[PDB]
Amino acid sequence: QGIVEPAGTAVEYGDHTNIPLTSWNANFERRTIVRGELGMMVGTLEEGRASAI
Amino acid sequence: QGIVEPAGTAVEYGDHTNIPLTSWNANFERRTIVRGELGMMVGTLEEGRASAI
Repeated sequence: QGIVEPAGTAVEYGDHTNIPLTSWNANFERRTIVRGELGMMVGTLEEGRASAI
Repeated sequence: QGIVEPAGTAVEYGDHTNIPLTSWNANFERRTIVRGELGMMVGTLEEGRASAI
């Protein structure tokens, strides 16, 4: 994601006075993706024994 | 600018008595050109103030 951030300020008027100017400054932000995992395993005898209950 | 300076004179007339001739001789003169400059500067705020009076 990005940002804009404008800038600038004014002065009093004059015929031969210099000219003030404005600008801006953009920035960016980042986030990180995290992954997880989980598994399982069943045996033949334990599966049959657990079915008794 | 130039000048011509013509020349010639009469000899009195007669048949078979030659023909006088005329001529000229030119000269020239030169001069130099001089140029000058002048300007003005008017501001927007200055212009309006003068228009009041």
